[PDB]
Amino acid sequence: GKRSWDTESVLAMWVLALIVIFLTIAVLLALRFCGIYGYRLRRK
Repeated sequence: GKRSWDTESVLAMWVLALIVIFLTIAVLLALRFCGIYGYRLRRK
């Protein structure tokens, strides 16, 4: 149909969404792992 939908764009959007999910999750796991560590010695 050559309408426009270059699945490349659709393909591209799920890659960006997944990058965001990993970092989002990464931070919470690390925030907590470091949270129980008292890591946050930094609270000046």
